[PDB]
Amino acid sequence: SIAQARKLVEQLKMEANIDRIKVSKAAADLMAYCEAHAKEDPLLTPVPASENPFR
Amino acid sequence: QLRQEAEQLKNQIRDARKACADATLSQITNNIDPVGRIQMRTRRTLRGHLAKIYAMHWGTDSRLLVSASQDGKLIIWDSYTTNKVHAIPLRSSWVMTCAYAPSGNYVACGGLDNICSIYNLKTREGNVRVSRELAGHTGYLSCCRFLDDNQIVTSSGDTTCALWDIETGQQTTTFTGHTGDVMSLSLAPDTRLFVSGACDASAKLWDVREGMCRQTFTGHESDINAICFFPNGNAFATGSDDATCRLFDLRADQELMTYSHDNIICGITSVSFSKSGRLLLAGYDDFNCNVWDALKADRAGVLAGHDNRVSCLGVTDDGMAVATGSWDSFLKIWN
Amino acid sequence: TLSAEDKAAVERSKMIEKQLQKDKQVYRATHRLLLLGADNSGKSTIVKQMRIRVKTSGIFETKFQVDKVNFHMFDVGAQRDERRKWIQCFNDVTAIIFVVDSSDYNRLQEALNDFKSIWNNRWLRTISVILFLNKQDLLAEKVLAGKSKIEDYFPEFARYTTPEDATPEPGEDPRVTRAKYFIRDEFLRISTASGDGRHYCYPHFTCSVDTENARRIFNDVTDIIIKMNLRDCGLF
Amino acid sequence: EGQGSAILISFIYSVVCLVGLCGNSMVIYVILRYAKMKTATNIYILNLAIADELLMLSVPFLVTSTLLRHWPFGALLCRLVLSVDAVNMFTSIYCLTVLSVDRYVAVVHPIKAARYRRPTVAKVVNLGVWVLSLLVILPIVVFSRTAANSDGTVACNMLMPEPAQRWLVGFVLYTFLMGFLLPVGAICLCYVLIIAKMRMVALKAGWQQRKRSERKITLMVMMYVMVFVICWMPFYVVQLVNVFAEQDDATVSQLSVILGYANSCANPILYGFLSDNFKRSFQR
Amino acid sequence: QVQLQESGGGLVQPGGSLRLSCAASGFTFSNYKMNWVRQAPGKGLEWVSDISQSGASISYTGSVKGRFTISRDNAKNTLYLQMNSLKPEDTAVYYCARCPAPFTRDCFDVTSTTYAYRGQGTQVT
Ligand SMILES: C[C@H](CCN)CC(C)(C)CNC(=O)[C@H](Cc1cccc2ccccc12)NC(=O)N(CCc1ccccc1)CCc1ccccn1
Repeated sequence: SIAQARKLVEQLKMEANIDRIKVSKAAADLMAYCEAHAKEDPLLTPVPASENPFR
Repeated sequence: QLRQEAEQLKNQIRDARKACADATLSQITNNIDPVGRIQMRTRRTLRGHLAKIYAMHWGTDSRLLVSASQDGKLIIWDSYTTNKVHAIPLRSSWVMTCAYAPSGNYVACGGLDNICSIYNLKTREGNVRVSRELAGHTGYLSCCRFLDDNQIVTSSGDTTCALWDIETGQQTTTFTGHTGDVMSLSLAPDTRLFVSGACDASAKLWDVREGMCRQTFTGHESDINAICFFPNGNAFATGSDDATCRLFDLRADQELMTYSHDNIICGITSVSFSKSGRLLLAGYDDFNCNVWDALKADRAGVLAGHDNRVSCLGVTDDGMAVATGSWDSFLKIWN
Repeated sequence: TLSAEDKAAVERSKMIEKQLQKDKQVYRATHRLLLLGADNSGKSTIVKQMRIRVKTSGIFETKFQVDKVNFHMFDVGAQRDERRKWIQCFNDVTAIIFVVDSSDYNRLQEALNDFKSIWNNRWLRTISVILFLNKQDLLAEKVLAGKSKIEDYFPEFARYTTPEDATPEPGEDPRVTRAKYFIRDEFLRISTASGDGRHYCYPHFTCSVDTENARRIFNDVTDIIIKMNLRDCGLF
Repeated sequence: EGQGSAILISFIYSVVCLVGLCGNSMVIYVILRYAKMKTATNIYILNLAIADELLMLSVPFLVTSTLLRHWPFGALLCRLVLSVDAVNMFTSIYCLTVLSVDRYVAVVHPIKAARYRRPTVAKVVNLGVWVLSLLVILPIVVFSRTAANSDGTVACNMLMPEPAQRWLVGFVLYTFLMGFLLPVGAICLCYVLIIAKMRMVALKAGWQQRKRSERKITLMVMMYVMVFVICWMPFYVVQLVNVFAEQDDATVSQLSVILGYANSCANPILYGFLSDNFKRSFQR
Repeated sequence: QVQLQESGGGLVQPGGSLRLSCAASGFTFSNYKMNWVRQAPGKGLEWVSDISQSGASISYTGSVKGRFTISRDNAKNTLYLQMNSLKPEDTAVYYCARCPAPFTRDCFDVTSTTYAYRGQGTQVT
């Protein structure tokens, strides 16, 4: 009980001292990554049967 | 005198995460063009399974895939010719997961038995035989995937995960941070990190080399059933029984998007992103699969091809098609 | 026309399909059951009385043959306390044989709660449950002793009456019969409240030494097969 | 009193035809549109509904023929209408027996069953039933013609070249044997064996007495043998009396025909509405 | 994050009444089934009471049936338990458990030793 509690406290202390960024920058990076590979997505951009192997 | 420090540190972490909450994902992506109606059609129908299908896994060549059926048989399915390539008899009928090696030479499987067995497919004998058996766990294996030809991760129901070595077959790395039964895990593209979701309404990020948990994400209201990594390697979506999907970013350490609906009162069983990650296909217990927008959080498409509980959903490496398997013992390819 | 490797692929697929045909035949020719029970129930004696490698095994399989029909009973091995996730793997089983100790009045409430949880499960609502009330002689001795009362744990025992449809065994105290019928009723009130005709319970009384449980299990499996055949055909 | 009786008979024919068309259309809609075709029983019920709809589509031809006592359509058209009527009736009375035998195999030989209820086997059985119905109606196709009366009216009949005093009785007996004797007997035997096996299994596992969820299927089996016998047996009895001894009784013949189609209209009702397997789709 | 805070315990002579209050945070209180269990020194977990989402389906165990009264408060997401006529054998730690899946009638893992959706419990003597 005491050992597990001390281990959990040490784990929380180790995980607290980490580097974090803002949510806006992460959202912008995710949007840029989604827009950069939007053309390379067969589900988002359908292709005719000439290139579709599941024809 | 010990719980007070833990609770005050948790409150400090929550305040620090709230302070960094500048805006939301829906607010930034509110003035973009939507994806519209994403309607998919069934191209191939795979028949031959006897019992209910529980899991599946595609290959790196986007041609052959592996599936797990509780009748005690693993079938290698072809996505093009729909022909059965290999039939592997299992010693244990209660299977719950299956994996495919990146090189296409080994296949993993596990279940109620505490062994994630690996079977070879390119041996000199031609047929399939028992290649390796990883024993030592005290709980049922929920999912064990491959990372390379030397190491293999295993997630067991005993609240612990284990990275084993294929050459030695012993416990190379252990992870004893989770408190609930580890339900699912997703590897990072760089083969260095992995996010695991257990029966504790929380996910944890672990390293294959450090062997310690650096990030822990909370927010769910029930047990997380499935988890998938984002193609960019910075975020991941988690689905639970509370009919809500939550997107957590590693670099941001905060929830980004929440997918939910009023008419959805069923839990999520499987989640997987496309090649770009714009669309997220989530399987529900209402016999249908929903396609949500990663930026608009809107229902893009409904798949009502299966008549039973959707169990597994897998997107190819190139995002050409999606393989869905339910308890009806049918694998359906949608495009 | 087809290529050279396509013919070999088609031949391999046809061979695998012909093998899966026999696999499905063997699978349908054998019935599967789910054995459940607490540690105090004593299911080891029930497993050892059935006649035809790692220490960390979480599932055991016992194969036997009754009336030329093969039955494979599955027993839970080394598993943790949480049993809400992997139980969904037993959605396609024929029956759930649940064993309850009757000589332990303190855990009767826990047994009833477990039976209610299994019976009211979303995925177990179409699977029949066979109740085995083990340790009948111990319950009879505990009732004849008189050192412990039953109404202290269940007030309904003070108001329950022996039904007219009871079948008392030759040479048995009426108090033990009343107690066992009250226990059976308490167990069946949960199965009759959420039955709705889709599933039913099979109450049975199992003693310490008994060589007739196999025939009872066979009859219950036959009844479940008849019920599912009547339900799938819409004669039901 | 002939005109009023004819008007009443035609109104009853129209009402029965409308009810049967409505019922068969609803059953076919529930079966096909809701995508509920996976077992042999569903395919058999669909074929039964198809046969009943084809019978109720030919009923208006009969009512228009009897509204004016003649047949203003020709001989080939009468032959075609009678052949279609006959093949639909025989296909229905054969698919009922086939469904009864399938249910018998399913409850009493549950092993060999899992092997014969494949969809391809069901389609082959349906095709064989249609072929057998066609073979049975083959004489009705070649012997049915049109006859001109003394008043110039042309009506549908069954004119045989050889003296009818020997062939007519034989045809009546063959139709009786193929319609009531074999099918009703087989259905009754299969259902009695089902009930007996069910009761034996229920008493075999120490089930509580008088706990009866089987009363519904018992009453359904009784209805299956009652609403079929009481409707079809008089249809053959009237015809046997009018061929053997009686000279002409149009009233009882029309009543028997009306009772037969009412049976053909109520069979899909009893087989799909109270079968508990399509009621759930109706609830949707 | 799931959080269950129980309070209202303490030491009381046999025969008195107590009012246990459980506050839930991090999830919908009205969309889950609630259970109250007890743990005594020297014995395992024992189920005491169960209440559904709408509060209609309420069940108690035969050992304390008729004395304990459980109730819900959706306006503040609170679970109240009034305990009258306490016996000297009621000295135990009470815990509050929540059902894992919403809109379900299952009651699994409510008596398990390791359960995340459970508070710290309150001592009653
Ligand atoms: C008095 C007559 C003159 C002879 N010298 C003697 C005959 C031989 C009886 C004349 N034989 C008929 O008159 C026809 C023929 C026939 C007989 C036996 C079985 C039949 C089954 C299906 C088709 C026709 C059959 N007998 C009829 O009973 N029916 C009504 C059939 C029916 C079908 C389903 C349910 C109830 C009744 C056909 C009349 C008809 C005409 C136009 C459209 C539809 N139906």
